Amino acid sequence: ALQLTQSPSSLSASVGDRITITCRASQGVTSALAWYRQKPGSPPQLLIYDASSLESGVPSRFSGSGSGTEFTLTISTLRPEDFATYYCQQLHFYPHTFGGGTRVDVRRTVAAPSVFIFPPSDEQLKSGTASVVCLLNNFYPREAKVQWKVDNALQSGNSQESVTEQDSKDSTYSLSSTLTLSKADYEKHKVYECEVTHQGLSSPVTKSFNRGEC
Amino acid sequence: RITLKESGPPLVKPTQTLTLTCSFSGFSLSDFGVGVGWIRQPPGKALEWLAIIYSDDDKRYSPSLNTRLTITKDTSKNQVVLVMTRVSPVDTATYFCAHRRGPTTLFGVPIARGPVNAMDVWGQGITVTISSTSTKGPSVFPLAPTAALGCLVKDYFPEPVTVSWNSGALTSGVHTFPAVLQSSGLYSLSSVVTVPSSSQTYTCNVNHKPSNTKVDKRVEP
Amino acid sequence: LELDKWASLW
Repeated sequence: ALQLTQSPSSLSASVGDRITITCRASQGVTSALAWYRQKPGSPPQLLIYDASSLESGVPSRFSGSGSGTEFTLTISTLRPEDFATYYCQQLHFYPHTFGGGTRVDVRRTVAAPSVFIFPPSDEQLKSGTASVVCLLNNFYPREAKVQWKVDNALQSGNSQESVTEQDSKDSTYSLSSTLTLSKADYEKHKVYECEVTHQGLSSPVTKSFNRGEC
Repeated sequence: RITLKESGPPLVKPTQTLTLTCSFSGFSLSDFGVGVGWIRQPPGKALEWLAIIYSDDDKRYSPSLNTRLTITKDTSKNQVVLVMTRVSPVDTATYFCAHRRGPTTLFGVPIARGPVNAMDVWGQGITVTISSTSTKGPSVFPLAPTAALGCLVKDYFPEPVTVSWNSGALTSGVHTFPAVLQSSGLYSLSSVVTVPSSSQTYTCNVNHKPSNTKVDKRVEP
Repeated sequence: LELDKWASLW
C-alpha cells in the first residue's frame, strides 16, 4: 500500500539542541500529516495536525512543515520531556498509515559494553533445558548486535533479547541475550560464545566458556 | 476536556472473539463528522491503524484485518465497540481508541478540512494478551560466573513479576530486564547486578502474584 | 487506494 517512512529512525541529542525528523510518503498526501510524541507507557500526544498547524496546548518549540510527499517536524530547543518516540500519521488515504517511529535519546560519550557470559545452572539442566545468558552491560549508543555460536556454529532462531530503558543517571543501555538449548544438545557441545559487536568496541568482543574445561 | 477510556478482557485465547469498548466524554458521536478510531501497538513496536467509525455510521477497516474487524457505535451511550474475531498471539498489543475532529463548520456546513488531519485525543490504552496458556509460577535459576551476577526468572504466566535484591537493600548497579514471551507462550525474565569483585550475600526476591509464587534465590560464584 | 472522508474538502 502507501508506505510512510521516518528518518532518522533514532537520534541522539542533548537538552537545548534543535532537531528535525522527516516523514516521507510514496504518494502525495496533500497536507494530511500529523505528528505525535510518545512517552513510554503513555499514549501518543498530538503536536502538529494538517502538516503545519500547532495543536492548542503544544509548546511553541515544536513546528511542522511540508506538503505533498515531504514532511518535517522541527523541535527548536530540546527539553527533558521531549525525549521520546515520535510518529507521523497520514490521513489522506485509507488506511491511515503511521510512520515506524523516531526514538530520541539523551546523548553522551560512547560507552563500550562490559560483556559477561553466564552458563546454565546445574539445577536447570536437571529439568531438561539449558539457557545460556549473555549480558552487555551499561553501554551507549543503543545499537548493539549479539551473535551466538556453539563450537563455531552460528545459532539462529534460538535466542531472545531484551534492552533496559536509558538510565536516568548513566544515560546508558544494557542488554541480555538468552540462547536456549535442550540439555541433550547442550551437552553435545563444548565452546559457547557470545560475540558482541558495538561502536565503542574497535572489534567484536567474544566471551566464551568451555563446558569441557573443568 | 475530551477523554476516552478503553475497556475489555486483558486475556483472550486464540480463535476467540475480542470485544473492546471505548467510553468517552467531551464530545458526541452526533456532532458533524466526528470519528472514533482504533490504533494498536504491539509490545515495543510501532503504532498500527485498525479502524474508524464516524457520526454518520460510515466505517473503514485496515485492509489486512478487514475480515475480522467490526466497528460499531451507540451515539446515546457515548460508546464505540471494536470486535476482533479469531485472534492469534500476533494480536497481543495495547489497543487505543482516539477522537477525530470534524471539519470547521460554519452554519453546520464545512468550511475547512484542516482540523480533521490528526487524531487529537487518545485514551490511556488497554493491554490485551493472547495465549492458550494457564497461570503458573516461575522457576528461579542463578546467574553466577567489576563482577556480574543475577537471577533468571523463567517459565511464568501471566505478567508481571517483581524482582528486588537483598530485600530492597541492593539497588545500585541492578538491571531488571523486560520479559520476553517465549515460543511456549510462557514468559522469561532476567535480573542482574554489577558489583566490586571484592565481595555481601546476594538474593533475588522474586514475586509472581498471579500464581502466588514468592521465591528468594541466593546467588554466588 | 481509497481516500479519506475529507480528502476532498477545502
